[PDB]
Amino acid sequence: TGLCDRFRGFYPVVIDVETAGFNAKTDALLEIAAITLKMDEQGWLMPDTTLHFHVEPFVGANLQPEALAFNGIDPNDPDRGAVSEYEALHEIFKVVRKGIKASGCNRAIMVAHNANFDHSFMMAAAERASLKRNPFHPFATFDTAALAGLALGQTVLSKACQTAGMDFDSTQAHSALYDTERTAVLFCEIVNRWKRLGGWPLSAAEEV
DNA sequence: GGCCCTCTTTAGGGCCTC
Ligand SMILES: [Mg+2]
Ligand SMILES: [Mg+2]
Repeated sequence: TGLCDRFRGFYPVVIDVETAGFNAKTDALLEIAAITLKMDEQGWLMPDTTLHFHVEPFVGANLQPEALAFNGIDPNDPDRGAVSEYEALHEIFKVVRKGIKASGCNRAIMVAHNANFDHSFMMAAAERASLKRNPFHPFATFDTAALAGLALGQTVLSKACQTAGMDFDSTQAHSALYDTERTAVLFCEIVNRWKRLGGWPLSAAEEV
């Protein structure tokens, strides 16, 4: 009934990033939010700790106008409250390592919607920032797009949430914190629903 | 931004991770 037993020792952390393009190697990371998860005594999954950072474009970063048009971020607004990629990820890594330790897990796995996108940008930023002992799995992810495909027959984040009976506000979409929060609730609902229907634990699946 | 589909090509709009 513990978090460490649910995903073979992986500590699931929900991540959403905002960027200045689709190229993780060359395009700026502009924003990141992280949500750790916890399991109660009954084995139900729910959000734990929330982190959120506005990120300064790394020196020499490429910025695509169409991306900025999409996410509405102005990297030149001085009142952004932006910090370096190093600062943002160092704090996220610290909180995640603390969570891994306390929960008895072995390492973290990124939960994200179309997770390869966020995973690729996180790894790139961590490499640029020279961060060491990255607690995230270097290639495995929990993609909520695929999970929603299974659980709900939908792959688009907004539609998956709506289909799951969740609230989803289009006026708040495409903002990092809101997207991460909805993705975390969606992941938790998918996992909890599997348990409600008797698919987990495996002993329950074997009944009748 | 650009590939893809089609009620296509002398084009528009869906895609839905930025
Ligand atoms: Mg996203
Ligand atoms: Mg987003």
